[PDB]
Amino acid sequence: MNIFEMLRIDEGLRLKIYKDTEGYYTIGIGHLLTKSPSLNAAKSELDKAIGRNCNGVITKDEAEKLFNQDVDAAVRGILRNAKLKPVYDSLDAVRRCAAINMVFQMGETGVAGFTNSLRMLQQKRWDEAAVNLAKSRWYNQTPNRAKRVITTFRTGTWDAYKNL
Ligand SMILES: Cc1ccc(I)cc1
Ligand SMILES: [Ca+2]
Repeated sequence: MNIFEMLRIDEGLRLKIYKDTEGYYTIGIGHLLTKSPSLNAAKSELDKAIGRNCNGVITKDEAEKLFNQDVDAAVRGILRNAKLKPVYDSLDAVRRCAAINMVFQMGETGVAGFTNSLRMLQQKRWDEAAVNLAKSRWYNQTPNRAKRVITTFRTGTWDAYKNL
């Protein structure tokens, strides 16, 4: 597929504010609104993001536009990061999608502990990288999604997403 199809499978689509797997207010195709426990704070973030008063509900077009912005922000964060860019540029197109997927889910700060995984990926030691990537809170907390992403890094194919 492509990064949009991959993340749409992993994140789903919901048009009303929901909570992600960590309990944080989210909307659309996995768009984090806030880590605050305040629903009103999440609603304010939503209105700011969409540019109108939504009271917690968006259209599919709005969800898809937010998603495009979020994917682009993940790519640009990789390209501006001196640690991530060299690894990203060493990867083929399918594995670059796996990298964007992780940055979309965890952000640049969430991936900061993956330094050894990043080195193994740049060295193209795929099985070793796959084992190392699984030794993570990420894998333990979202194992099905992590297994799909790890299989993508291990094989360089879309097999985990076609199988699903
Ligand atoms: C975990 C991870 C972070 C950034 C890249 I580029 C690849 C893998
Ligand atoms: Ca999961």
